[PDB]
Amino acid sequence: EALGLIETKGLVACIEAADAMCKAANVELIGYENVGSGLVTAMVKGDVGAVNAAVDSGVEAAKRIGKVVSSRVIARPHNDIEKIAG
Amino acid sequence: EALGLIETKGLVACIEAADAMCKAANVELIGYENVGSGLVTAMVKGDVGAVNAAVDSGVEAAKRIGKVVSSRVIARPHNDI
Amino acid sequence: EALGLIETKGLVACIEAADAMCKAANVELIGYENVGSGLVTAMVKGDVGAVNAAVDSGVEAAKRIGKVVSSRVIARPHNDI
Amino acid sequence: EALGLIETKGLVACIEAADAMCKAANVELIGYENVGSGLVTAMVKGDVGAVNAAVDSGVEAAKRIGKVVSSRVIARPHNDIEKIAG
Amino acid sequence: EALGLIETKGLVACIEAADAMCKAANVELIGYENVGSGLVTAMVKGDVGAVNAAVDSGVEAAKRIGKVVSSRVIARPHNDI
Amino acid sequence: EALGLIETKGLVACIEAADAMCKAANVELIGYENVGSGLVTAMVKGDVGAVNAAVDSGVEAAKRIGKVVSSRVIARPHNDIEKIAG
Amino acid sequence: EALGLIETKGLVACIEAADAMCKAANVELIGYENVGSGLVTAMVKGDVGAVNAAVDSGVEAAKRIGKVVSSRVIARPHNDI
Amino acid sequence: EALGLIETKGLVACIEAADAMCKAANVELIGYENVGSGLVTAMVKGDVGAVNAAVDSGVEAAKRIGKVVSSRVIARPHNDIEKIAG
Amino acid sequence: EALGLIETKGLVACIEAADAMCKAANVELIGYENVGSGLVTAMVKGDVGAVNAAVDSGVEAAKRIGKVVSSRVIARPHNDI
Amino acid sequence: EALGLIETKGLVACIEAADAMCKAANVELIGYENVGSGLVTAMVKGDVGAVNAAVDSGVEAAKRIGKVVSSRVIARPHNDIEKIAG
Amino acid sequence: MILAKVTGHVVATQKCDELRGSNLLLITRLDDKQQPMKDQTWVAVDNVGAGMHDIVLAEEYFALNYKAMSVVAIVEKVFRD
Amino acid sequence: MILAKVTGHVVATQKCDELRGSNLLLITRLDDKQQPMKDQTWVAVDNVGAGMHDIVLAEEYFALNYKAMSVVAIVEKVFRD
Amino acid sequence: MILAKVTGHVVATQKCDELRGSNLLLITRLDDKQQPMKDQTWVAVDNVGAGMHDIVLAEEYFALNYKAMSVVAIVEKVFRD
Amino acid sequence: MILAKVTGHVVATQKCDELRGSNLLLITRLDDKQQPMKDQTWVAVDNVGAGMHDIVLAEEYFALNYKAMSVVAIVEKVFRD
Amino acid sequence: MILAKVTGHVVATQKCDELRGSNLLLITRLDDKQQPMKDQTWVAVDNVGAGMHDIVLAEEYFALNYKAMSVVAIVEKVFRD
Repeated sequence: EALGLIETKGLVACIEAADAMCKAANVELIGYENVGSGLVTAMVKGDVGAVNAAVDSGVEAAKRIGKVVSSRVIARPHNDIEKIAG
Repeated sequence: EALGLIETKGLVACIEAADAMCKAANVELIGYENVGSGLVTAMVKGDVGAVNAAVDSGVEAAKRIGKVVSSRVIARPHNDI
Repeated sequence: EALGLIETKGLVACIEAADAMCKAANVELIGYENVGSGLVTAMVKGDVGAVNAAVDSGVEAAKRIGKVVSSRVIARPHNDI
Repeated sequence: EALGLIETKGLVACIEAADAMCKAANVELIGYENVGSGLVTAMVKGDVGAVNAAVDSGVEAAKRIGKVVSSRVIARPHNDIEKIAG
Repeated sequence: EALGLIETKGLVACIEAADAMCKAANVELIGYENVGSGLVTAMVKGDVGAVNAAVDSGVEAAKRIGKVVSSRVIARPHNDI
Repeated sequence: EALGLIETKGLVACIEAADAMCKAANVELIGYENVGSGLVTAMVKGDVGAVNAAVDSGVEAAKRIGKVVSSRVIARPHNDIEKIAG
Repeated sequence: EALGLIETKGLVACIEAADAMCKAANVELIGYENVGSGLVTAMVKGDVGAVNAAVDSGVEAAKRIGKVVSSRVIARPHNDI
Repeated sequence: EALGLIETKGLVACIEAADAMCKAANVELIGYENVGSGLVTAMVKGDVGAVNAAVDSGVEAAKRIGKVVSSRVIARPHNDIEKIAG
Repeated sequence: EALGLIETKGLVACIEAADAMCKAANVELIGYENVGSGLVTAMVKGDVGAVNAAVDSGVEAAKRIGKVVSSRVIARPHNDI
Repeated sequence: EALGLIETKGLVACIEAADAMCKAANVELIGYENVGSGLVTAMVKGDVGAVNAAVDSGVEAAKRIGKVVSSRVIARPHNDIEKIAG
Repeated sequence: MILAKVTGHVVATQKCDELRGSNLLLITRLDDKQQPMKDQTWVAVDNVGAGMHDIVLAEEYFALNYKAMSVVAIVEKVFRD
Repeated sequence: MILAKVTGHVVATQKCDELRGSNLLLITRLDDKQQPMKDQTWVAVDNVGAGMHDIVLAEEYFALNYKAMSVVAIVEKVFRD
Repeated sequence: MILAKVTGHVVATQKCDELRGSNLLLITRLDDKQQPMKDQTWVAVDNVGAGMHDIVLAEEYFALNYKAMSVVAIVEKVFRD
Repeated sequence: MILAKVTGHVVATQKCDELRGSNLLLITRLDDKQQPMKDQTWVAVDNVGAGMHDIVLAEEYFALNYKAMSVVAIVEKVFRD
Repeated sequence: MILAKVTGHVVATQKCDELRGSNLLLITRLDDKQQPMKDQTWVAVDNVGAGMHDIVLAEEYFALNYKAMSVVAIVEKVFRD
């Protein structure tokens, strides 16, 4: 299934993005993964149409209180990619 | 076998790069390694015709949505490496 | 199931919008609702990939011959709604 | 069969549009449907060539005494649309 | 059945108009009628989708080589006419 | 077979056009047909190559002494058209 | 049968003209005739649809590589000629 | 087989062209044919590649001492054309 | 048989020229000959239609990556040569 | 197999190019071939992907200390060409 | 153009931007008895508002939709003899 | 171009604007015996005035009608051996 | 466009520059049962990120990749009846 | 391009102006034994002076004749193994 | 693009100027077992230096050679499953 990512500076902007994403569509939250320098990333997973809608809403809520560094939807990830996220 | 590297600022740009790399040819993805300051690196390995094609594809895809810091193909890597 | 809305000034522009919506994907049309001041609203419902495609087509067709005031897709509507 | 719509401000301009339409082609008048603010809409129904001709004549007569807001011909309406009009 | 008219200045432009009309759809041509001052009129009759298509085509062809004065389609002609 | 038409002001320019046409190609003259205002029209009939050639010479001779209003070659007239001319 | 003529300055331009004429349609070539001052003329004969097509092609080909002085088609030549 | 033509003013420039052509490729010389006004024409005959090469050298030698009016290679002459030359 | 020559400055431009020559037509490659000052010459031989095509192709390829000094086709070479 | 060529002024820049090429990919060195004026050429041979990579590194090392005149990769040489090199 | 019949539609979410807000119909070419053929289906960007079971006139590459294959006419009568 | 025979016409009322005022003929490709084939019909915008049963010369995409497939010549003789 | 299914990929090292940094997928046209056909494979420059086994929407010549045949949409649902 | 053989010509009098003064040859595609096929004939605007029975190299749409299908080369040798 | 195999070459002396100094290869389309098909040969202007027996990637009309069909890539590996 599709894969949606949001990357923010700081953890607070990422919990607001992850909360909005999970409310605004039927998606599953995989988890957070930070890489230092304050960059934190949220990963949701679901059907392409749902995941698309979720990422649009999640970026809109997070950008409102903090900084959204980047967002991206992968409509069909390679099977190798589902060993780096999970 | 050859070895290709892409280095990007931020993790999201690195998963787009690694997705384009893995679809472009028959290479196996080794894994990520972040060294701080927001620099994340993806590493693939395979034959040198495949690795050359993957790294060129991954660079253009990650360049579209983020900053690509550096890329490199090592055709015959030393055994100490 | 998802829910899509288009709001137009005048009834004619709303029937053109609802015709494009119903041809663009497999959505069932619920019905119209005018609130006065010339604002008429059409509401469809279906899967979120279909509803997203219908609302985008309906907006462009109604835009051609009238004024589209607002449009919106609600992916997971609350049960109270 | 096809479907033709004219929308005017006020009822008088719409009775002149509906009268001209029924005279100028072999169409059937379905009825009027107003939505407040003075907008009234006439709906005719017939073959595509007839309905086309009717709407051109009806707008020409109605524009002469009042305001024609919009006109439109749907050559083949969806079956769902034939539950909102009728 | 419907009725279409094209009016041209000169007979030559009228035979080009009537040739384009008769090839464009399935209409039967009734005949010419000149009223003086160089005005000649061609009259066809058939179904209103065919007669429409014919008159649009005949006007563009006669326009190319002469002067077209007027054109008209009468969808439901009165029985007195 | 094809159909060639020349239209002139006055009868003299049309007898010169009709004479030149019949000399310069293997065509058959159908007749004259005037419509008042001094417009007279000549109609020849034959194969497309002949009728083409005739009409070019006929206009060149007629234009020399009078006014050629219009000229035209129909390569394949509809059968209905061969009841208005003949 | 019809008759077509091309007149060119110089013999080379006349053989190019006559080669294009004989390939363009089904005409039989009669022969050349020079009258002095460098003017050479080629003469073909055939049906008037073929001769018209040949002379138009021969003129354009000889025009490309030389000077074409004159061309002419005679549809019904007199028996004295 | 192909056909190559060179046309010059005067006979001397044409004997130099005909000599250079016969030396520089495997072609056969058909003959000269003058048409007055000093225009003389040489005609060679052979395979297309040979005849092409010959005409290039023949024009280069003839242009050196006199005037080359025109040159031309026909890769495949019509059979009718091989009754005007020969 | 005919004979074609290309002369280039440097050996690399001459192997590109020779490679294009041998692929463009059915000619046999004779061999290289350098005369000093950096001038290297490649020589092919075959039918005159093939050799004409090879030399034109080899000149354009070597021109792309080096300097082509001279080229030449000799259609009927003398037996002393 | 493919064929890679580097050409330099002088022998020292060509031993540095040949050394870098053989280190940076799995290629085979065929030999040197000088043509006077100080131009020396190195020839490597291997798979297309390897030979490509080698020539890029070899030109980069040689250009660093001397002059690289030209470089070239032939992906599939004609069989005749493998009698001039070897 | 070709005569064809609309036989379905396609719902695509991940797609380019030149295709946003348009219908995507399955278009089956029909034979000389007005009957669909086998293995003759294309995807056409609707442009005039065609729906299921309608006989349309599908045009090839260039219709400014830009070279997407689009529908350009809804057919009333096909006179054929 | 292709040799074809006009076998009918199409009457379309709801259509684009690039097609207003033109004929739409059914055009059947005919084989080497001058006989129509099966399942080889296109729709062509007439351009020179062709009618039923006439052998025409139908051209592909670009004829400024803009890339509609149009008829560009009416054929007199087809010499074939 | 045509409905097709990605069935492989192509690794090409020696190629033009208009194709640097792009995927090259094998694209098999599938029939009216959503099943690949025989001898119906093209090579398409991926443009939206399609991988193996995915049903895509392959477009013909012009997609600015410039006239390479590219993939322009990944298909979710194919409603067909 | 395709290998083809000239098998006839077409004489057309009533035609557009982009085609005035040019040959119109019947062009039959020939198979891998240098033998014409069945139902594979196009009409090509000659451009280099080809005649009957000659094996030519017919090019598709764009050759500035403007997109007419023209002949661009007369073939001497076809080496094939 | 299509996968094809070079199976010969064509030697043409009398040809246009847009084709001077280029190779002309016979290009046979090969099926899903990497085996050439029957009656599927085109002529392609080589662009990257392909020779006999090589599997190449032949592109359609527009490759600036200007719309000649050219070869744009030499294929190393065709992974297909």
